[PDB]
Amino acid sequence: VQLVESGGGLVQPGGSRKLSCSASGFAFSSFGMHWVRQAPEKGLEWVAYISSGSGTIYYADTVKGRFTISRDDPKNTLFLQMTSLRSEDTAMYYCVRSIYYYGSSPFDFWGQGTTLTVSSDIVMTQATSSVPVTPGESVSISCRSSKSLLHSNGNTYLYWFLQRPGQSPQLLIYRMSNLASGVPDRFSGSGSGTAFTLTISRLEAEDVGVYYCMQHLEYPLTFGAGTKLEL
Amino acid sequence: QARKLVEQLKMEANIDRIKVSKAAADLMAYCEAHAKEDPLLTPVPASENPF
Amino acid sequence: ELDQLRQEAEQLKNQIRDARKACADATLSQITNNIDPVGRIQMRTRRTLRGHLAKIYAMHWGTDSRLLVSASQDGKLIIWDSYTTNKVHAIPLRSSWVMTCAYAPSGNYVACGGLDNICSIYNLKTREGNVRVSRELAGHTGYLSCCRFLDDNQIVTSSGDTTCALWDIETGQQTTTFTGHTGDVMSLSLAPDTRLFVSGACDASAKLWDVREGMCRQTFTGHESDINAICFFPNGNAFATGSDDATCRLFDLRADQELMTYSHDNIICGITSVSFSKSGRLLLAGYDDFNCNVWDALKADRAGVLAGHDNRVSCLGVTDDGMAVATGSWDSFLKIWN
Amino acid sequence: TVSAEDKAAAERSKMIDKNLREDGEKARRTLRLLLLGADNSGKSTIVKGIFETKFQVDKVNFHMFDVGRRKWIQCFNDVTAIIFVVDSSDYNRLQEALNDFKSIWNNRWLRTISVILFLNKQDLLAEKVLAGKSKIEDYFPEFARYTTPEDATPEPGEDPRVTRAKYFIRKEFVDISTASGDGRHICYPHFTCAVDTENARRIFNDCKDIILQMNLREYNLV
Amino acid sequence: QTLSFTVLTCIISLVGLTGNAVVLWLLGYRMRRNAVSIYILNLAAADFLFLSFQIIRSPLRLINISHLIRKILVSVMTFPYFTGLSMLSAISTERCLSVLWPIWYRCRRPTHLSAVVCVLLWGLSLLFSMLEWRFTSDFIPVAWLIFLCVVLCVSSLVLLVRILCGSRKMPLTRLYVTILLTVLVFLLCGLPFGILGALIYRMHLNLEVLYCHVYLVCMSLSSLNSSANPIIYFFVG
Ligand SMILES: CC(C)c1cccc(C(C)C)c1OCOP(=O)(O)O
Repeated sequence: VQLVESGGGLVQPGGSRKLSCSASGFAFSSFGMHWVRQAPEKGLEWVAYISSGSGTIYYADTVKGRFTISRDDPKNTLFLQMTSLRSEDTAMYYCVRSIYYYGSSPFDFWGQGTTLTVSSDIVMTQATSSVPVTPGESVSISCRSSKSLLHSNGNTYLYWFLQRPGQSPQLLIYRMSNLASGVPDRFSGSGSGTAFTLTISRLEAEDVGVYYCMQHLEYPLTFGAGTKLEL
Repeated sequence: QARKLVEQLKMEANIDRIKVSKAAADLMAYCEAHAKEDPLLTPVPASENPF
Repeated sequence: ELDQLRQEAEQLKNQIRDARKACADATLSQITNNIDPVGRIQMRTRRTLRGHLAKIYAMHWGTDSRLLVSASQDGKLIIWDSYTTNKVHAIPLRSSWVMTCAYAPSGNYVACGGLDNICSIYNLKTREGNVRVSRELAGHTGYLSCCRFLDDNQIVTSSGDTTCALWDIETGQQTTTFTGHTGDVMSLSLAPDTRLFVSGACDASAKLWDVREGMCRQTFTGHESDINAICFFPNGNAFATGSDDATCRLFDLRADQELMTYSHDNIICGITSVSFSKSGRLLLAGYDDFNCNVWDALKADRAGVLAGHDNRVSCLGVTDDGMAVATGSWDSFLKIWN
Repeated sequence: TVSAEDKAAAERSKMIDKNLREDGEKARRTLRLLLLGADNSGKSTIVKGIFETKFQVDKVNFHMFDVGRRKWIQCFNDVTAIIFVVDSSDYNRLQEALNDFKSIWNNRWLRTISVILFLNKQDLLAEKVLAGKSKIEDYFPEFARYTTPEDATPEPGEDPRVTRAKYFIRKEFVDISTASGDGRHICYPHFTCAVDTENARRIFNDCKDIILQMNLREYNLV
Repeated sequence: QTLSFTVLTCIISLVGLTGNAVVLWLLGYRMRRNAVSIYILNLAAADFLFLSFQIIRSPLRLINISHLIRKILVSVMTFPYFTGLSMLSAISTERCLSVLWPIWYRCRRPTHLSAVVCVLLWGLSLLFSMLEWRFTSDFIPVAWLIFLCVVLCVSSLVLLVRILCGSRKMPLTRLYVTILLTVLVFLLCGLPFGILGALIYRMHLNLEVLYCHVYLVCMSLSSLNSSANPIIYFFVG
């Protein structure tokens, strides 16, 4: 599977551009496709969402009336349209696929990025903004929420992500307890409503980076500032 | 050359059976010991009914 | 010679009949006469899962007791979210004539088969967002009646070849072939421990098989016509056998004998499916008179009717936790009862 | 309420529902036919696991399955019609053919399924009847009394003995069909030669009759 | 002079309302949807509305109420009658199509065509119905209703002709029964109401006896029509 994004460059303020997300290797029409931007200094912020069949469309409050999202099912391409660009839209734009059903693992694959430069919600914050680590040890990350993430149907819609240095982020834990495919079993997740922990066992190399907790209760999807794991 | 049937009958007849009363009591015991943990025999509570 | 072998077989059959009659001291009715009756089991419809446009032939329940697979004669398997009626997948079959379903206990695979002589295993939890065929299992010369999953990489298949087989999905070979029947085997029911399984045939007979060794251990003959349905007691020490002569019998293994006889005067349609309950007290039997009768397993008395169908019930399953029971009919509607 | 993931699951279910509906609206317009006939009968040359032959005449499609009939016959309960092929040329197999037909006619699950009946190899029948080497009356006791009726619709280019034997063979199946059926399904007999190209028109016309019957039996006309 | 006819109409209407309600329940829950069941459900619903209005008609007649109120009731009552007759014609025409062209009717027919035709008929009802008992263009309802009568006549005749020239028609005893009963009832028990409605003020012969005789007879016959329709269309199978 490969999501490759083209477009985005050096643009004057107030201009317009077009972002592309070429897909190769899956049933594109059966996938809901998000757009997530990371500011050059900040963390992850949700932008738009287009469903399977171009049915439901959601935008963030900060890009409503300025962005347009549309997909080309025949040619397998996702488009994001820029209107009235401002200096707060400089970021690296990520294209994410998500499927929704019983047993699904939304936010499995994230694409690369297109560096663009322009020349209430459930706000949840990871208190540990910077944590050290030593190889062979166990580290716990914590994420506290605003409103409870335990729904009436017994599901806690909280997700854990991981961005290695200079790479697109990767899913670790979906629904507070379930490990994703390709993730070593040493990652474990626990937590109640408005209190969550991500326990690593035997924190080895290639597991350092920034860990993000997002909520999938209600739109807009909200992330946290992350948690560096240095040496 | 149909010795398979007689061979199977010889291998099946020479087995150790039990009495019908013992096995019937086994069925009674298994049924009765779980009548407190079956959702259809007794009316299911509204708390544990997902339907 | 032929006469000598015939005489030996007749003598052995008479000896086995005498042995069974020697152990016939007390029947299940004689003892269970002194048990409090259940009463009247009244359970009503709670979900009507619609979307199939043709007769529903098989359904199965996942081990999680929330998902159920269904195959219909129009060429589509559907995986259902029972609590919500939602559909999870819709596998388009290559052949539209399917008579069997099989949901893996792990939940990663489903199986189908029918008149095309082939068992097709479908991979569900994969990337690329599409359910695709894992492996096609050729090797029978007749319609595949039933397919059950022993484990993630084993499957037991029955055919109208008078033959049952065991496969390795990873390799594709027949590890063993279960010969011995004389008619088209139509049903097989795995034992709870997944080391034994019984299979019923149109010759009015059921044989208990040993999966590993590969030999028939016991041969039960009390019916007068075909055996459409068969199911183990939850203990793993008894099994009920549905037949076209409207009679259900509760056979027993350690005694090699019939215990109870669930037959009524005003019933003539043959059975279509038989299942038990978690506690092993109720016996749900699906008939051709368009409704399901709920017997008391230990006392052979009816307890209620699930009369909500306007065609025959072709399939009937009970969840592994006992919460619900699902009847599928030729009217193309599933129904969940609790 | 319902979470965001529940709503997306609902929309996926609706997309699946839609696709199922178009598949149904596609498959509804194909007539569906079951072909039987034991052997030495000529199943291959009727219309120029399960083998499925598809042909289209007058803009309607047909699927004509033949399984290479005890317990799987309940699967074909919703078919439009069953094509039955009997070889009239051979006379020692005709009784087996009649018994097979009588089994399929009086089957519990086929009590509302009509049967087109094809009697193949009429040229060989003419040859073995004109030649006179064998006699149908030898195998069949009851051919002496029978005489050709006053409505011998068969063309004049056939000798009286040929027509008489042909109509006797037709009668031996029609009396099976028209004995105990209660009018729920009927049998349309036809004669063929295995070298006739206009052989799907007959299936098409009989099918028009079958569909008309079920339409006026569904809309209370009866 | 009038109370007797009023009571007879009321009782027959009560029975017919009961039957139509039974048909409504059956076609709503017990049975599935055919290509003819939707039309029959609509005809039964129209009969329910017509006979409910007749039920509320029954008591108010003896009671001295405002005659403007009576005319308002008459108009809002002749609204569902036109749905009823239009559907009694649509059923026969669709059945004629189903016997003329069977492969079409069972293979290549839009599924929502029944809904389209029925809602279009429901809408056309009031548009050509507001022209009512003076509620001088009263000549167009006559054309509409006579056209519908000819529609039922030709549909009946064609469905009769096609099976006349058939072969071994076993139900030939019952085909004549069903079709002749339908056409005769719709002609001699369902037209008089709509015919009086147009001749009510076109013909000023003798308003004194007109009211009593013709309106009593026509109301009773329309009630009988509406009471018997679901019985003959559904209870026979
Ligand atoms: C033709 C109808 C509309 C009519 C004409 C003239 C006079 C009256 C009443 C007001 C005395 C009429 O209404 C009958 O109402 P009914 O007696 O059936 O309730």
